[PDB]
Amino acid sequence: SARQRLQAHAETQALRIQRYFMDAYQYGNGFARLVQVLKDRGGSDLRAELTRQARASLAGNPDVIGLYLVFQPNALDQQDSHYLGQDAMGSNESGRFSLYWSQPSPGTLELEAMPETMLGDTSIGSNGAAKNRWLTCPQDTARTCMLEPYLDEVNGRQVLMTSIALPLLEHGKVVGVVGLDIGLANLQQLSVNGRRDLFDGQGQVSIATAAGLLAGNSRDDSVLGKPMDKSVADGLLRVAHPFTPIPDTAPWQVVLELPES
Repeated sequence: SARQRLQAHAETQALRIQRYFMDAYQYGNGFARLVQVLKDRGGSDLRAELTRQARASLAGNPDVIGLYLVFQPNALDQQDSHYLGQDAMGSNESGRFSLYWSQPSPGTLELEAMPETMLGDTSIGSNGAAKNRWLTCPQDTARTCMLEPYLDEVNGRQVLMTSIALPLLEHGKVVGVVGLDIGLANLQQLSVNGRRDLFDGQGQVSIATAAGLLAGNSRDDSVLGKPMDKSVADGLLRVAHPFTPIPDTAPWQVVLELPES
């Protein structure tokens, strides 16, 4: 009937949001391939080159608010002791290559060497997952991870975000992690842009994660990152269509709501 017609629209929006995530995923693998080939060929000045390439990679994608590249201790070049505290080369206090580039707005990139305390913070954050799951998930599973929306701390700023974490593997061994941070403000704009397209804006559009959290909701801004309303008001029919942000992960879904008329 008319519900099959609203479901047909939800499938349209689901493929559009999936294209957004998959393009970021493919873009991250491109940088990961560059990292691996830079590591596999060695040479001098590698850490400074990786830091420069990481910035140019993040600068080349205004849809991404953060890019982290964390290697295991001495996994990058077996010379962590040669780079103690040189944050300008992506190395933290222990010489480990733990680099994070931030892009709070397109074209504004901030450099940061993440300390070992941040890489080991096993305390539980807002979403019920550990604060360092953005790094430990791909390390412990040797596979890519689509992380649930969490509120991160970036230079004194609380940023609500999800992450695409790619593991860098050598013979099945995770030597490092590449990650792309996608702010939920961008996902909120996708739900608002989806609302406008939905029959000229009489309804609402929400993006739900694999755990039921709201990564986007065109109606209220202050509910991002929390469980989606299991119930539903009347006069509007709620349809959903799933989509997969990265290959082989639990699917998210686009939630449409619309008056019957």
